[PDB]
Amino acid sequence: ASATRLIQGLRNWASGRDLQAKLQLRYQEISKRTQPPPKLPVGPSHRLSNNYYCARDGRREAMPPSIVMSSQSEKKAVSPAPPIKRWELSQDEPYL
Amino acid sequence: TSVKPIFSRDMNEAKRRVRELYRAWYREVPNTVHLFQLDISVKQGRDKVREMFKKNAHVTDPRVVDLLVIKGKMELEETINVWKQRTHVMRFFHETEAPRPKDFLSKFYVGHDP
Amino acid sequence: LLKKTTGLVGLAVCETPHERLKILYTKILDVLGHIPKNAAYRKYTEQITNEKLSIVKAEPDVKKLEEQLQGGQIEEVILQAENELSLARKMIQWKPWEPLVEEPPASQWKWPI
Amino acid sequence: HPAAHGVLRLVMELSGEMVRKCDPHIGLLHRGTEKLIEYKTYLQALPYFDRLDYVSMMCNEQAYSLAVEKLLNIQPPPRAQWIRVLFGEITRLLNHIMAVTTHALDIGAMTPFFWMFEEREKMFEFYERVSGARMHAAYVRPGGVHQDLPLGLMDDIYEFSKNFSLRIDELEEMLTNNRIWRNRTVDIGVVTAEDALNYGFSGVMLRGSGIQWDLRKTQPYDVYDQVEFDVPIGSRGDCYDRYLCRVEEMRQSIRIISQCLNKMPPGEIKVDDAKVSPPKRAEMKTSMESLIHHFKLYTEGYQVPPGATYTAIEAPKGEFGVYLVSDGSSRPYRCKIKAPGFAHLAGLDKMSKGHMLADVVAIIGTQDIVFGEVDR
Amino acid sequence: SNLIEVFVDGQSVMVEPGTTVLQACEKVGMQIPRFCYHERLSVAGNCRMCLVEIEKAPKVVAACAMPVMKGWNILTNSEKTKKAREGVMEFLLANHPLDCPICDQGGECDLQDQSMMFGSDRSRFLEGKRAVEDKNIGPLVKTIMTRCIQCTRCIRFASEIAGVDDLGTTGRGNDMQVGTYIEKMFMSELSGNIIDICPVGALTSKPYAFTARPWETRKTESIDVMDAVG
Amino acid sequence: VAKLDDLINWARRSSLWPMTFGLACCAVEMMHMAAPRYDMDRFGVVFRASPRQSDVMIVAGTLTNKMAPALRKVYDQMPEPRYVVSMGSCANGGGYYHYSYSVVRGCDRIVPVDIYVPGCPPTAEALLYGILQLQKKIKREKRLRIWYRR
Amino acid sequence: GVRTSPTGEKVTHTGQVYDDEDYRRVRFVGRQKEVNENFAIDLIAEQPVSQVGSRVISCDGGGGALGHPRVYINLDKETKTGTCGYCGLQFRQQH
Amino acid sequence: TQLITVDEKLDITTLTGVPEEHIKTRKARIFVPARNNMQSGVNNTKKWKMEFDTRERWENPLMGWASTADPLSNLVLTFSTKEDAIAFAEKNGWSYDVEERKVPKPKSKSYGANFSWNKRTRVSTK
Amino acid sequence: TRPTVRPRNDVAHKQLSAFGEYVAEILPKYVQQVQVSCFSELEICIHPDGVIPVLTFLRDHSNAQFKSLADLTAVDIPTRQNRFEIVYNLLSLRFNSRIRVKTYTDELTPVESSVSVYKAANWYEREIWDMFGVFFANHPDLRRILTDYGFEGHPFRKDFPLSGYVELRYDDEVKRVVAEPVELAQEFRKFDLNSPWEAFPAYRQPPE
Amino acid sequence: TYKYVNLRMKSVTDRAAQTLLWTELIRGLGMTLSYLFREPATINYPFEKGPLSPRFRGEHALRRYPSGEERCIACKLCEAVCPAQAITIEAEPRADGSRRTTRYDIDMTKCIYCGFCQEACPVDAIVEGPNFEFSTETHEELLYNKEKLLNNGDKWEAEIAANIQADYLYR
Amino acid sequence: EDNKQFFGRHRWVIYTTEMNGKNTFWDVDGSMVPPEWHRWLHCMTDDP
Ligand code: SF4
Ligand code: SF4
Ligand code: SF4
Ligand code: SF4
Ligand code: SF4
Ligand code: FES
Ligand SMILES: [K+]
Ligand SMILES: [Zn+2]
Repeated sequence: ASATRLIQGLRNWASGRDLQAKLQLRYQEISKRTQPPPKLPVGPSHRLSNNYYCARDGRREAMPPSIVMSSQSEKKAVSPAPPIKRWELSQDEPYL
Repeated sequence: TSVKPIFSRDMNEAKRRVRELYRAWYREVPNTVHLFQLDISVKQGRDKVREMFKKNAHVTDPRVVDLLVIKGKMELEETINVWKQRTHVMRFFHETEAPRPKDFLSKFYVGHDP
Repeated sequence: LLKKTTGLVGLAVCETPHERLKILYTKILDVLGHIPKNAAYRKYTEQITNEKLSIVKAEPDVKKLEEQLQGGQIEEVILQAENELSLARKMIQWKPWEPLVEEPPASQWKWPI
Repeated sequence: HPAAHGVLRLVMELSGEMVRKCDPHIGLLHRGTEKLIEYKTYLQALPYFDRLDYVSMMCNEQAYSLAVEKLLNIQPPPRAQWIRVLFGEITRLLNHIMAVTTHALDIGAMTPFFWMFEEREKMFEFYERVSGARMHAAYVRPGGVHQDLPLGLMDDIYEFSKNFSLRIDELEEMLTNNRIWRNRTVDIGVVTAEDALNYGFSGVMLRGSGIQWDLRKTQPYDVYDQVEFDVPIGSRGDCYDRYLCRVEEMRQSIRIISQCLNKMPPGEIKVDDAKVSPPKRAEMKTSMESLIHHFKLYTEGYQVPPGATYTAIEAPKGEFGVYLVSDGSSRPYRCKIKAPGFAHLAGLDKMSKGHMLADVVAIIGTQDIVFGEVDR
Repeated sequence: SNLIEVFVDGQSVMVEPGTTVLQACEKVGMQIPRFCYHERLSVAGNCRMCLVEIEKAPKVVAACAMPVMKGWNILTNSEKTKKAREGVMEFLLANHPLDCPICDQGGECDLQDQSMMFGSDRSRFLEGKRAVEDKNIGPLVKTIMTRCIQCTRCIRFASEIAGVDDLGTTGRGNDMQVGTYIEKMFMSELSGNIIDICPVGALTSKPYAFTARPWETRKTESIDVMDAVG
Repeated sequence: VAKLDDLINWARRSSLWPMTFGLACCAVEMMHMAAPRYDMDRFGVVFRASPRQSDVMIVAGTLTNKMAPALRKVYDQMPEPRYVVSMGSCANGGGYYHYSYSVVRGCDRIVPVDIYVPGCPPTAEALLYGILQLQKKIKREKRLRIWYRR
Repeated sequence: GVRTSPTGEKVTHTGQVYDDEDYRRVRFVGRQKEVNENFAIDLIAEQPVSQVGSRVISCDGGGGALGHPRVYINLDKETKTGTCGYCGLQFRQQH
Repeated sequence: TQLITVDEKLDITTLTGVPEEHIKTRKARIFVPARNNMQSGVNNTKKWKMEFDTRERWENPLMGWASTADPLSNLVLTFSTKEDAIAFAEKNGWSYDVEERKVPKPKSKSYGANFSWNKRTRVSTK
Repeated sequence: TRPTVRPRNDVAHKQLSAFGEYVAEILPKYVQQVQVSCFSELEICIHPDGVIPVLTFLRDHSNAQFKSLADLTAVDIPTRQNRFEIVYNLLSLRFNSRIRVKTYTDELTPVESSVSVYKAANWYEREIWDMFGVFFANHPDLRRILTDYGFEGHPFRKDFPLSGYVELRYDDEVKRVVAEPVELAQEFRKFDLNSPWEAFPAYRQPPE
Repeated sequence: TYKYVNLRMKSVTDRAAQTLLWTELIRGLGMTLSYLFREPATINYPFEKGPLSPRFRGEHALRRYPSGEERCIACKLCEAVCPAQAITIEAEPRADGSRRTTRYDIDMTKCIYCGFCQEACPVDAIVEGPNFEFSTETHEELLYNKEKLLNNGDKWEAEIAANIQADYLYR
Repeated sequence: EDNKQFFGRHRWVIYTTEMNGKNTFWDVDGSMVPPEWHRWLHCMTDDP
């Protein structure tokens, strides 16, 4: 931003856009290098009552894998999942 | 005791593969010496191949000797095409290691190796 | 509709999809006839092939076929039918409706050790 | 070789100057990560994942954290999920900048490299402010993230994302409409959908061939289902469509970054289960339980229930997966890394058949390959 | 044979009469948490870690002392068992000092391991902890009674196995200290074994103190040669 | 001969030509140093791909067992004088992969290293500091004075 | 207060000093032996003892969360001063 | 058929790639590790460990680090029971020393024994 | 169990179990076990001699369409007599799903290759031979892809040590990079990090 | 959800005129000349330094209490959490009975600079400090002992304390 | 300092000519900055 107005106009013409609106070099507009100290919030289980650990344990709820068929009617043909639905063309920039 | 064969049905076919591998290695030793500019004689390389073949000559399992033949084929393919370097070929000939002691008195003098 | 491209590279558009689909479904039924009746693969593949043949017989429109069959483009449906015919030929080749060839050792699928 | 990515040995049978048989000899950067992982705990094995793909660091961190959290049956707080998605999109922009600029340098246009490496340095400064290291952050951890965002960072992120689209437009003017750049990639490296799926290709390659598949849209993870964005789809399989797809992916990454900055919720940054995530240093020095958990977490490591899983994320190169098998101890039994670069370099033999040598180095460039990831 | 049939988690097992709940659960294959019980010492039952629930019974029993009966179904991992274990860990760590980084039991401590694998992960104690003055019993045991939890393995070992009868518990309530009440040098031929049977870092091997750490050590089995016992 | 030594030390230290030898993360850090933010070319440092026209070599990345003959041959093809700058921790002492089965424990075992740059990856400002330290090492060379004394 | 072994080498605060016949002293020729001149014991020795008005006293080392974990020291004895485990500070009672 | 019969002992010393001196001169040890007496948990004595002997560990000339020459000094293998450990030890030609596991004897603990009337098991303090 | 516990899906578990029954009923010649994990991931464990007739089914059946080979992995478990555990990971795009096919092999037992089904395995299982030693039958081009050219031994076996048996250094005596027996300046400190208490009650193996 | 990239006489004459007269080449040259006339982002090293953060991971240092007595209490958490095994600790009680260290060696050519030790230290003794310009000439000079770490801590305490004061509330 | 310049060029240092006995008129080093000025110069805080 330390450049003259004729160089500004020459750059704007040769690039075809307003370069000085969005500069690629940072200036005073950014946040300051020093900040006030924060106060970090607490989680959901920092209570004092009804907070027994056995009712919210994540690791202990893991179960061993369930064996379906083990080697020690006209059932319908099944699939692993319903088929993936057809993708919708984007209404914003369809490129068409 | 019933096992799946790979290439060799019996010991005779595995010995045939071993002889084929030795034939190919004895053929390709002079070209390996000449192409890599190895500074050793042809006899040194050929007797090195003989020494390795006699070193691995204690196996009675057809599958193990078959896998040894396959790995020798891998080494032959990496040697015939220039994928190795001078150092990869020369790694067989240990030239930097000092001769280790073998009798009990010298090993007793050196260290605690049993 | 006569679409110029299907969107996928290396997939030519077929002019008449109904005749090709009917030919493929009749051929896979003929091939699956050789499978013994007690095989589960024959039952399930015959069921889904008859269902797809009924769907392709009932409606004549290409877009409604691609929406009802939900297999994407009709070229993908034709390719899947050809792959299923190849699988059926390999299936009568392999004969996998026989029982277990070998049983695993007692510590083969035990995790953890 | 400058067109080679540092470690590569392409042995080719030049029939005059066209290739008939091309073979990539690799392993010059095989460190053997997957043997060093099993001798270390999960927290110690986390920084090993920063160095596989060293332009997609936080995405590999996210994949490892997702594997460990799927095994541990725990999930991060929503703020941690939004932070992970925002920094994964910044990582995607980093990787796409590096890949496009290095491809243009390897073809011959050497100006956009210097044009956008300062933006890459700006995002490196963002990594510096958020984690403390310019490249290897080790910021995404199992249980969420490691630290909260510092005050005043998001204004810098918003300013940079506001001013980056002009740079994207500048690059797209400088390369897309250039006739010399076009004529290097009209019908070079053409692939078909059947050979895209059968060769194990994932990501842009599939989207180069018209295949509609993206792991962020079909099998979503943490908060990617709460963000609306577009997926570019090519139409010819050439390198031109893949480069256009990467540029459009950069634009959609800017869109996702804006959605992330306008939707960050308040809350904590770790899983409040102190037996997995470490406690805060303020309450460690006051509570006995927090001190015990800090001691045993930083000396032994949290236990993982036994079992094997294979998770997969949409890395900027494609599909990045890990097969993690745990035997119940504090160290993984077997950690295998599935990478897109392995299958891409395997399919390089098929994609480069019938082209001149400069077209082979163009095909090498059009696959975003990092060989630390390839050799693991 | 007079082996009666009991149940652990719905699985039947036959035990001799007089077998405790802890012994039956060990026979099935679960090691019940404990602090004061030792398989080579007399039963004390004064830590309540081993509290498990028998079904169709509205009270938790001490598995280290209570004998089993016919048809008893020991619910080893039900809700109230875990609640009792968490409460016992909260009470145990209520007065424990924050001394893990200066401790010689760190990495080989029963309290830390059982606190992670059974206890909770945060403290509701917002008050001041107790501080017990240290003693000395010789140049073989570094003595820090601030970390003692009054498990009373000291007194049982000194009375039953060592047979010297000089250690005891002086006081009543929260001010009870496990000491000798005098400047008495506790010195026997099996003194250092008390260092092995302290589940906390209250008693430390004095020559070994502040020198190493269990996770960095290599363990090699060997035979003692200083006597003919072998 | 003291002033002529001062001349040729100035000519070599102000026109250093490194070679494009990167292997890993650290290569991307070198490319970040060569960005307009830090601008190696202002110091007389312009990248040259051939070893026959290069002055120094900055080994960036992990030197594996499949890479040691390549690095040794590339170093042996450079004309005198040559300087080697180790970079990162992988090329310093192995770093993260020191105990691995296929990583050379520091590239000192293959080539003689002049300047050690510590980091993982070292910051580009620190790398510029290391290159300036190498320039100051070149400046205090005493070739012609020692030749005159001998 | 560093002490000087008569081989010429300074002695570190851990008490290490190379003997006169040790060959490894040749690593120190043409260079210098770097040793911290701020001895920790001789810097904590002159710190005064604080008299408190209660039986037990809590020490965190100062600064709150910037110090060591808070430890409670008992001053029931009237012979030895209660020294902190982490910081090395010693307290006592005025009685 | 597609199967052959091999009636010889499995010896794969020639395919593991190990040097000769680390085959005949190394004595492996198969054992159940003893419980650390400072603790009370018995989970660490559940599976069999196969280890090797300890070679020299000298001091480094620089700072006295533990410099070693044995590559097998940190090799610890875990097996479910004894027979697979013996089979793996004899499969690689390693001469092995096997120690049987030591199950503790089930004691007879009585709480009433501390309050006897005509026995020496009366406790002195509680 | 809301905030810090992973949510559980049961419809996906039911559908994966139904597809596992479907696969185990269509192919009873080779399929041994079918198991669905707690986080909804199907696993099929089959005989090695049925590696190829199963996989092509999962590539060609209209109800499976697992057209992508994601990852191919071998796992070394020295306890079992078949110490190598080959793992195929398959991805189906039409049905948007993932499956795992597992089998076993020892050192000397060959396994039929999968390059006739998935061409990506043309590299993948090749790397397996570079790392473990599992030989694959009828591979087109089988050679080492990761380790050194002169390297002897398979590094990813658990009996192979962390540090190798040879280390490289330059030698001015022969002007060559030579391999010497490994001598580390500092030993790799082995840490005993396993807690001696019972980890999880739900994964308790029955005793002897 | 998805979009089609590259699926698109006056127009023919315009294309031929662009072919013969190089319109888009002139446009690209104009953008190149636009980037010629801007202010370059080259900072004047070493008289100028790049921006950093108070969390910057640099040179290892050993802090001290504000009474002269050293902070490390020989707890061996840093060497247990170190992913590179770069820390070697040997400890013994000194003359006053305080649990201190005798050997504290950091192999800085092994260290990966990931800051696990600076967050696992219970008394904030070891700190990944702020110094990054510490390149050496010999390999042995990058092998710090306890005296060098204590000297680095006493050298950089005046900014390490300020950085900790600025950053400690985020932890 | 000069706040009109862009970020990274808003704070700079002119080194001395004789620091700790050596002539630094030409051999200016990057590590001649004391720690308080090291904290200020690298844009870590706005307080000199
Ligand atoms: S006895 Fe255990 S819980 Fe108590 S301070 Fe020592 S290590 Fe920590
Ligand atoms: S000092 Fe230890 S063994 Fe003795 S009573 Fe206290 S906790 Fe029990
Ligand atoms: S030193 Fe660190 S940043 Fe450099 S190559 Fe090694 S792991 Fe990557
Ligand atoms: S920063 Fe990381 S690698 Fe370096 S010493 Fe600390 S824990 Fe070890
Ligand atoms: S973590 Fe801190 S107190 Fe513990 S040994 Fe390391 S430097 Fe010392
Ligand atoms: S073990 Fe039973 S109460 Fe202590
Ligand atoms: K004890
Ligand atoms: Zn204190």
